[PDB]
This record gives sequence, structure tokens and C-alpha cells, in this order.
Amino acid sequence: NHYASKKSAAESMLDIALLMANASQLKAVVEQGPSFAFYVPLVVLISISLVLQIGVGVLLIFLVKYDLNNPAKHAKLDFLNNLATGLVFIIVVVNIFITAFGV
Amino acid sequence: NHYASKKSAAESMLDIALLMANASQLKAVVEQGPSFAFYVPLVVLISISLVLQIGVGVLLIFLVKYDLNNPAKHAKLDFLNNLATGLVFIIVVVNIFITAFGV
Amino acid sequence: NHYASKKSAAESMLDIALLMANASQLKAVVEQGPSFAFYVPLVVLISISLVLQIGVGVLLIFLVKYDLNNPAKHAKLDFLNNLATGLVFIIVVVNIFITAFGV
Amino acid sequence: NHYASKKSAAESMLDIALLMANASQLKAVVEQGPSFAFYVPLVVLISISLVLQIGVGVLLIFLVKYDLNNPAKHAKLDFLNNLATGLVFIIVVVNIFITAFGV
Amino acid sequence: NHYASKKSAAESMLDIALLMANASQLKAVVEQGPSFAFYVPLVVLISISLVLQIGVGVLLIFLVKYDLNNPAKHAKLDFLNNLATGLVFIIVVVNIFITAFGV
Amino acid sequence: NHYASKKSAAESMLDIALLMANASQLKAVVEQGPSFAFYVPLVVLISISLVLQIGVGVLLIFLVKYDLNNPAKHAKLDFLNNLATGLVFIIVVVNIFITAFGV
Repeated sequence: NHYASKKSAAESMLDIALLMANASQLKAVVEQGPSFAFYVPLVVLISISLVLQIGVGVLLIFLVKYDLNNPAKHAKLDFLNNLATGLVFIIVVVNIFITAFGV
Repeated sequence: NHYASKKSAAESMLDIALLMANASQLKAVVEQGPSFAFYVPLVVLISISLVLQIGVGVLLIFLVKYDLNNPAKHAKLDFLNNLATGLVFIIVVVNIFITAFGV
Repeated sequence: NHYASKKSAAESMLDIALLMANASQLKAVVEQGPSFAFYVPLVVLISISLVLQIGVGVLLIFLVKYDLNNPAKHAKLDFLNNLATGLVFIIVVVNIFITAFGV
Repeated sequence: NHYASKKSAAESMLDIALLMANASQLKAVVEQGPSFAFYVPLVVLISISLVLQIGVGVLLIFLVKYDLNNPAKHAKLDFLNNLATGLVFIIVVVNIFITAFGV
Repeated sequence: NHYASKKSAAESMLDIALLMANASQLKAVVEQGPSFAFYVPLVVLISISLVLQIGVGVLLIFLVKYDLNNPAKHAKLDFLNNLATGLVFIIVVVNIFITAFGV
Repeated sequence: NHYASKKSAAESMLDIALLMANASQLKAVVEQGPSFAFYVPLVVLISISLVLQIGVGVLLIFLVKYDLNNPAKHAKLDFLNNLATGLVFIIVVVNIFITAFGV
């Protein structure tokens, strides 16, 4: 008898992000790096990775909830799917760079 | 009697980017910074600024050339315009940070 | 009961890239090289290899998802397939160069 | 009374490339750099810049000569124009980096 | 349930090139040569050999995929086959020269 | 009253090549280089440049003389023109490298 949506919202975005493992490691690497010494090339990758994770999450959720809000949008969905897919691919590349602990 | 498009393409994107002044300063700041000493907080801003400049340029050009490619896209144009405008606003904020030569 | 697409997008591009083995080695070679000494001719090959991997991935995904978006595109598909195939062939050549640990 | 096409071909591509000024400077910078000392970050930019100049030139010429070879290609032309424009924009960014004589 | 084409493209060109053994040896010879001493006459042969391998691979793949793209091309196929065959023959001659470890 | 074709053939190819200025300089550079000292990176460019000049000359002359030998070849002409144009563009790039007297 608890018809709230706070729990609904948190689970909805959490399942739409699913970056907990990705971000969690990103926190350790960006924490260990500066702690050990001054290494510039890795923090940049972390900064970009999280930024793109936000952008893709922003785009994915909106069209995931609905696709008939506008009078007609049938082919443009692929373009947004195309754009989001490219962002994920970039995220994959950078995530591979950082886990190597080097450029 | 030179019906090429190389000149057309370069001018088209150059007028669609118009970041020459923005980027040019970004090059000097990212060059002077590391030259003087190890300062981490500024290079990150430069990295993000150029990244967003690319993203907005990518989005702007496609819909600028045409808007009737899909069967119907009349209200979604605002959403893309909304997204691009937000990116520019972020670019403005970071550009203001870096020109201050501090966090 | 999790109708998300984040997992869908990541798997889609990951299976469309399948460069994890290729890139992973690229990270080690580009890390060991500068670590040992200054060797210019190998890093360039790594830089080009990943660049082309991105370009081919960009082209492959778009037409893989659909091929009837435009009013009619039946013969142009081969041209894009021709272009992507050439990029892969170039990627093969450079990948062979770098694994030789020499020019 | 010289109905050859060698002169036609050379002028056609030369006007389609128009990188003589761009490349010519690229030669001096990539020559002075290694001559002075070992500086890695600049040669990579030169290598990428020329590579993209080739790719865009490859794409531009084919569709510039004709656009009705296939049964119908009216909307895909924009996609190729979109792809080529992005490559030029990348070329602009790197060209700006290298002329700064720094990262 | 993985309807991708990255794997398709890589295998397609790899079976269309089948130079892995040829190139692999080319890497060792071009690596050992300069390592031992300054010997000019062999590297040139390696450079030409790989160049022709690219050219023939470029020509072979396009017409291998299809031969009815144009309104009619029945006799010209032999000319392209003639041209590609000559390139392979040249590749054979140079490959024989280099394996002799001499001019 | 001299209905020979030796003079016709020599002029025909000479006007179809028009590399006398290009080759003539190529001879001096490839002569001065080894004379001064052992410099590997320039002779390779000369070797490739002349090779491509031959290939383009081979292709250009055949289709220049006639284009109706086969039952029908109307669209394939562009492909050959496309291939030859690319070779010239490569020749331009290398010719620019060598005239710089450096890599």
C-alpha cells in the first residue's frame, strides 16, 4: 500500500545505467593514480568515460520510456540509437585504455 | 569551372564550428600549463571543452543540412536543438573556468 | 522484467567491434614501447590501427541495423561494404607490422 | 590536338585535394621535429592528419564525379557528405594542434 | 543470435588476401636487414611487394563480390583479371628475389 | 610521305606521361642521396613514385585510345578513372615528401 515512485525512479535509472561496476573501478583508479604520483594521461580518460556514460544514459532513458510522443518518429529512432551506440563504443575503448594502467 | 566540393566542405564545417578562436586559445593554455609545472585541474577542462565542441558540431551539421530526410520530424528538432544548446552552455562554463587560469 | 537497452547497446557494439583481443595487445605494445626507450615507428602504427577500427565500426553498425531507411539503396551497400572491407585489410597489415616488434 | 587525360586527372585531384599548403607545412614540421630532438606527440598528429586527408579525398572524388550510378541514391549522399565533413573537422583540429608546436 | 558483419568482413578479406605467410616473412627480412647493417636493395623489394599485394587485393575483392552492378560488363572482367594476374606475377618475382637474400 | 607510327607512338605516350619534369628531378635526388651518404628513407619514395607513374600511365593510355572495345562499358570507366586518380594523388603526396629532402 505504498504507491510511491522514488523506488521506481531509482531502479529505473539504475537498470538503465548499469555502470556500477564500471564507475566503481573508475573511482579506485582515479584515486590510486594521484595518490601514487602525478600521472596526467589516465585521469583524462576517467573524466571522458564518465561524461559519455552520462550522455548515453540521458539519451537512452528518454526514448526508452516512450517513442510516440511526437506526431511521428519512426526512422529517427535509429539515428538516436546510432548516436548512443557510438558513445558506448567510445566508452568501451577508453575503459580498455584505463584498465591497462597506461596510455 | 572548378565544380569541386572540397572547398565547399571545409568552409561549411568551418562556419559550422567557428571555434578557431576558442580552440586556438585552448592550445596555448594546454601548452603553457604543462610547460610551467604540473597543474592537473586545467588540462581536464581543455579536454572536456574540445570534446563537447566536437559533439555539438557533429549534431548541428547533420540537421542543419536537412530536416525532411525522415518521414516526419517536426517536434524532435527542438529536442536536438535543446541537447545542442545545453552542450554549448557547458562549453561556455568551462571556457570561463580555464580563462581564469584557475579552478 | 527489465526492458532496458543499456545492456542491449553494449553487447550490440561489442559484438560489432570484437577488437578486444586486438586492442588489448595494442595497449601492452604501446605501453612497453615508450617504457623501454624512445621508439617512434611502432606507436604510429598503433595510433592508425585503432583509428581505422573506429571508422570501420562506425560504418558497419549503421547499415547493419537497417538498409531500407532511404527510399532505395541496393547497389550502394556494396560500396560501403567495399570501403569497410578495405579498412579491415589495412588494419590487418598494420596489426601484422606491430606484432613483429619492428618496421 | 592533344586529347589526353593525364593532365585532366592531375588537375582534377589537385583541385579536389587542395592540401598543398597543408601538406607542405606538414613536411617541414615533421622534418624539423626529429631533427631537433626526440618529440613523440607531434609526429603522431602529422601521421593522422595526412591519413584523414587521404580518406576524405578518396570519398569526395567518387561522388563528386557522379551521383546517379546506382539505381537511386538521394538521401545517402548526405550521409557521405556528413562523414566527409566530420573528417575535415578532425583535420582542422589536429592542424591547429600541430601549428601550435605543442600538445 | 549474433547477426554482425565484423567477423564476416575480417574473414572475407583475410581469405581474399591470404598473404599472412608472405607478409610475415616480409616483416622479418625487413627487420633483420636494417638491424645487421645498411643494405638498400632488399627493403625496396619489400616495399614494392606489399604495395602490389594491396593493389591486387583492392581490385580482386570488388569484382569478386559482384559482377552485375553495371548495366553490362562481360568482357571487361577479363581485363581486370588480366591486370590482377600480372600484379601477382610481379609479386612472385620480387618475392623470389628477397628470399634469396640478395639482388 | 612518311606514314610511320614510331613518331606517333613516342609522342602519344610522352604526352600521356608528361612526367619528364617529375622523373628528371627524381633522378637527381636519387643520385645525390647515395652520393652524399647512406640515407634510406628517400630512395624508397623515389622507387614508389616511379612505380605508380608507370601504373597510372599503363591504365590511362588503354582507355584513352578507346572506350567501346567491349560490348558495353559506361559506368566502369569511372571506376578506372577513380583508380587512376587515386594513384596520381598518392604520387603527389610522395613527390611532396621527397622535394622536402626529408621524411
